[PDB]
Amino acid sequence: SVLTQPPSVSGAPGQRVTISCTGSSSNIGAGYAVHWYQQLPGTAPKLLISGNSNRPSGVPDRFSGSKSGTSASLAITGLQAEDEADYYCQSYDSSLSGSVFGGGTKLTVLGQPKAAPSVTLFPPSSEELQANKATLVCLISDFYPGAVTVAWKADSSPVKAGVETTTPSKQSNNKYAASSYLSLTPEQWKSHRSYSCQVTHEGSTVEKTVAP
Amino acid sequence: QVQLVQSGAEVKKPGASVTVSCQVSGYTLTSYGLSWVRQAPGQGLEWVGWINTYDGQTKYVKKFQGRVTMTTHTGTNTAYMEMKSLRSDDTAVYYCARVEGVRGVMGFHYYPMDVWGQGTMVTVSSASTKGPSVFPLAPSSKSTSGGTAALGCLVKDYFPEPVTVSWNSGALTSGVHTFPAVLQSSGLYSLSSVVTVPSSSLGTQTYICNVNHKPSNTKVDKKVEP
Amino acid sequence: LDGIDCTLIDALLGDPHCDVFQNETWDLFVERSKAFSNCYPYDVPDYASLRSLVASSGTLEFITEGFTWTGVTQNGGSNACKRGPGSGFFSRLNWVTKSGSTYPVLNVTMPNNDNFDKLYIWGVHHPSTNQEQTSLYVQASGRVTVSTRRSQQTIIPNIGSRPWVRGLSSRISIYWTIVKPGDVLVINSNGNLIAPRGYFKMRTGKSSIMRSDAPIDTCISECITPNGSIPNDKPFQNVNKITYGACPKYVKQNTLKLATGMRNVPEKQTRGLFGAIAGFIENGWEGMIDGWYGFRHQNSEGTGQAADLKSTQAAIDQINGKLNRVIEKTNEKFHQIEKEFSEVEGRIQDLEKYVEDTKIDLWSYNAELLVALENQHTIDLTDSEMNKLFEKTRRQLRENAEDMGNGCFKIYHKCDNACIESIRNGTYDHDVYRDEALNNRFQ
Amino acid sequence: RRSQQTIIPNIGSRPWVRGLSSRISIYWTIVKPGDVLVINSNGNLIAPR
Amino acid sequence: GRIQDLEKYVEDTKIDLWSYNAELLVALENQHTIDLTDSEMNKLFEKTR
Ligand SMILES: *[C@@H]1O[C@H](CO)[C@@H](O[C@@H]2O[C@H](CO)[C@@H](O[C@@H]3O[C@H](CO[C@H]4O[C@H](CO[C@H]5O[C@H](CO)[C@@H](O)[C@H](O)[C@@H]5O)[C@@H](O)[C@H](O[C@H]5O[C@H](CO)[C@@H](O)[C@H](O)[C@@H]5O)[C@@H]4O)[C@@H](O)[C@H](O[C@H]4O[C@H](CO)[C@@H](O)[C@H](O)[C@@H]4O)[C@@H]3O)[C@H](O)[C@H]2NC(C)=O)[C@H](O)[C@H]1NC(C)=O
Ligand SMILES: *[C@@H]1O[C@H](CO)[C@@H](O[C@@H]2O[C@H](CO)[C@@H](O[C@@H]3O[C@H](CO[C@H]4O[C@H](CO)[C@@H](O)[C@H](O)[C@@H]4O)[C@@H](O)[C@H](O[C@H]4O[C@H](CO)[C@@H](O)[C@H](O)[C@@H]4O[C@H]4O[C@H](CO)[C@@H](O)[C@H](O)[C@@H]4O)[C@@H]3O)[C@H](O)[C@H]2NC(C)=O)[C@H](O)[C@H]1NC(C)=O
Ligand SMILES: *[C@@H]1O[C@H](CO)[C@@H](O)[C@H](O)[C@H]1NC(C)=O
Ligand SMILES: *[C@@H]1O[C@H](CO)[C@@H](O)[C@H](O)[C@H]1NC(C)=O
Repeated sequence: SVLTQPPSVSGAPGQRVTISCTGSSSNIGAGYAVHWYQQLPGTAPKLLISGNSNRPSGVPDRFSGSKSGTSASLAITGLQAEDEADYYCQSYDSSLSGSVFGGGTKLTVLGQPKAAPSVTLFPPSSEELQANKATLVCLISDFYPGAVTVAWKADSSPVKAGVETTTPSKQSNNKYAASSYLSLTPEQWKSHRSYSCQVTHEGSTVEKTVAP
Repeated sequence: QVQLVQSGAEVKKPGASVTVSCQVSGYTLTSYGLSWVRQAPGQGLEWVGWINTYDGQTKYVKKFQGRVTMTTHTGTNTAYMEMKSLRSDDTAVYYCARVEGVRGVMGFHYYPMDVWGQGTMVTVSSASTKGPSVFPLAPSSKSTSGGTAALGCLVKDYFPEPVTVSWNSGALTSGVHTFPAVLQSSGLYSLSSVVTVPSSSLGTQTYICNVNHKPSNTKVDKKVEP
Repeated sequence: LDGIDCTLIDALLGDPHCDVFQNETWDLFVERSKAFSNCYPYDVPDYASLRSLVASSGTLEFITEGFTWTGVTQNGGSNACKRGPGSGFFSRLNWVTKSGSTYPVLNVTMPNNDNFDKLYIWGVHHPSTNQEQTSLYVQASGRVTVSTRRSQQTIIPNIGSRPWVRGLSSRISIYWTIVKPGDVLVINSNGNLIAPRGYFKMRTGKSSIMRSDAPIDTCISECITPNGSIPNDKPFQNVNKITYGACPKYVKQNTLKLATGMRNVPEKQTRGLFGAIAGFIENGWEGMIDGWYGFRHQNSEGTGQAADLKSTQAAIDQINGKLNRVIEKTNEKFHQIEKEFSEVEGRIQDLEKYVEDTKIDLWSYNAELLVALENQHTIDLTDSEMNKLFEKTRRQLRENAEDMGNGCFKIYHKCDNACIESIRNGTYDHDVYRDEALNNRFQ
Repeated sequence: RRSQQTIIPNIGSRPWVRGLSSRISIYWTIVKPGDVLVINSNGNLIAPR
Repeated sequence: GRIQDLEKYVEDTKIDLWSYNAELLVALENQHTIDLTDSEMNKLFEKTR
């Protein structure tokens, strides 16, 4: 399926950031020409680097593409403000008789302190559970970079039912903030002693729990 | 200097069908290949189909085979993308970029996608306007975490966004932070607005979110207390 | 050579984006589809031909000559062909615009002292309007007259509006004139002339041009096709009709199986508990894995098997060498005929197609017929050997035994393992057991 | 937009046929998809319908 | 150019094809003659048996 790409990458201005992209044996031994596309914020994608470092016209040489073994990557030097955007390692496979795309990456130019997610998990209101339907409002705010993998789990298992998470948006200052809503029927809320909203950010995990 | 004109963003109910059109300027599409990629909102990108002008070759995703189909007006220098029996989820942004895989090659692989279009946005949904449900959210227990307490409201299952939440007609503008609504698998958004008021007044001053919805003309005020 | 987004012609003429190819040599100029031109609109009469000959030479080596045009401006340019920010024109070409208020009948000459054939590429301009004509060329009636000591060529400008291209309703007709050694070139134009800056050192080589967008990976492969190089280990191929270098004949059949091994009669009697060891006849011994032909003795000492390398070898030898003999390991071909077109040309085109097509059908037949002959012939060959080794034994054993028919010889006398071995090499003597055997037979 | 063709009338008496000492030269021009056709004659033209 | 190219191809193609026939044909004849003569010698031997 989707090529293996990092969730996010970030460095200081004027540094070298590497975006790792590994593939399957079908793509590996084939090493079919791998390319990378720079998708600026709210704008159609573009050819950043092609044919395994084949250079697109007009794109700064600070961008380089290497490939070896079961993976290839893109190096960026002298990272500038503009340089931050969404990157995707596009390639082509055979076992799937088609072309594969990269999960994605969020390059952000540091100059903004990393921040820890402020999680506030809310219990279902009285009139809400009244209509026989609860809703756990987990609000993740105050985190930078704005990258977060939210994992909602019952006490014994991961629940992907009613998993609606809104991608992070920038705050007035510059910190990112998003929300993850996971509703369920009353019988399920009473089922477990307590439900907890877990969120992953830069390797650290902040969490909050609420019981009936 | 090669431009790409894309059909005006369209919207149609699920089960119905739409067709994206792509125009080319400069290099004749005829001597260039083409493919389309869907861009679900903040969901990444996904290659869909591939055609080759002057080559009449076509390859589609195992996922949407049949549903989607390519077309090319070699005479007007424009390509077509047909999508029948659309699905609610499938809606997103669509693009069309050049491909080198032409003539003898046939295979797309070698070619690196070049010159992508501005993009057409299609929207699939069966939804109609809905009234927002306002439910109060107070601390399950005095938070006492760091400072004060966090109490708010929850408007769920409402269309179409967005509705302005005003705490006490605006008496409470301090601490309020309304988080971006989210599209439910059902098709109706939901947002939340929480405030940061002193935990020493959990019973001194009450809080009410004035959820006023213009689409549903539904003004619902709720009380938030532990 | 990868002409990328450039045609061998646009490279020759000297188009701004293809200037990088100037003074370029090559073995096989690959022309991509992504190709395109971005200079003053031109049309090359009998274009294909010119393109073909150029590819034959295998070099766009230009040799600027010191031409002297008197009483007339030089190095004309236009927006249509912009070399960088400022306008421009063709590289190996020169636009001759009127000087002051007059365009004197230009008349020059250029001898070919050199011992190699010279190729001068010129052209004529076709004004879109009369004012453009009378302005850019003074006298409203232009005229070009290139001529050599052998042939003569004269063109007349055709004023008139035509399809707008790159912002121009005018055109430029391309004409080439080869000048043999010792011979001399001459140009007598009244105007609308597009004199060249020199010539090209035409060469006679294996150089040719093939159309394809196929990737170019680093590797060695004698055969090249629009679908990418292919191994030339086989006699024929079904990849494409257009080839280059040492490639297999392009037959119609996408496959042809040639009998390399022996004809196989699979399955076995595998007779019971005690093995009859029955002769081949209607069965092959999947057990024997040390040769093609072997023997199986069923003496009092028990059973045993041994393959006769002699017989087996004879078969293999005949088999191996044959293939290469019948079909020639290889044959080279370089520049040929375009086996494809994109438009209709009537007569000429028709013929070309017929020729190539006729070739394939005729060739295919040979392949099909040949393979059938080989397989059919191989079987008899291998099957014969097995039959000889059987007769070689009949003559050897003599009277001592009898041919059961099942492909075995029922020896009529006690025969130990040594006794058997003596027969397989052929050393064995009949007299030894003659008396003994003779008795068990008739008694 | 691809090729160009220009012809010039040739005044002169020739073999009489069906009561005429004149002639008409036939010329065909194929126009590929997207491409466009153009006709710029001063006279003696025989435009098609 | 064009005209010439074709002419050469035609003739060349002819030879290559024709040659094959000659080569193939001779191989068949020699191979066939041997069996023929060798067979006779084998028959006269059986005619005696
Ligand atoms: C090496 O590379 C070559 C070239 O890239 C490649 O050749 C292509 O091979 C594929 C598959 O093998 C062909 O595709 C099939 O085409 C079927 C018929 O339509 C095509 O072919 C028409 C006639 O074929 C002949 O064309 C000329 C003679 O006219 C001759 O030189 C050829 O050798 C060939 O025998 C052709 O006329 C047509 O195109 C015309 O019309 C278009 C219209 O705009 C015009 O633009 C063209 O200029 C041209 O005039 C067309 O190209 C088709 O039926 C078949 O369909 C498959 O799929 C359907 C489902 O979609 C199934 O139902 C069906 O069973 C088939 O599986 C398929 O599309 C293709 O034609 C060859 N040529 C091309 C265009 O590249 C080799 O295969 C490569 N080598 C290998 C094997 O790897
Ligand atoms: C448009 O532009 C062209 C550019 O070429 C221009 O030139 C024409 O070129 C031709 C040849 O290329 C020129 O002809 C030459 O004319 C001279 C002069 O002839 C006079 O003088 C001789 C004696 O010197 C008299 O006999 C004669 O009656 C004339 O009065 C000739 O001498 C040239 O031929 C010989 O000399 C050459 C130069 O050395 C030798 O290379 C050549 O081999 C010739 O030798 C002769 O004698 C040999 C004796 O041993 C004999 O063995 C040889 O076989 C041979 O007979 C040469 O013919 C001429 O200037 C131009 N022709 C025209 C059109 O007039 C054009 O003039 C110009 N157009 C115009 C008019 O504007
Ligand atoms: C091309 O190269 C040759 C040497 O092989 C040289 O003599 C000639 O001047 C070159 N032409 C150009 C582009 O100047
Ligand atoms: C044949 O068999 C005999 C056994 O008596 C042995 O001595 C001899 O070496 C064998 N000859 C060959 C050619 O193997």
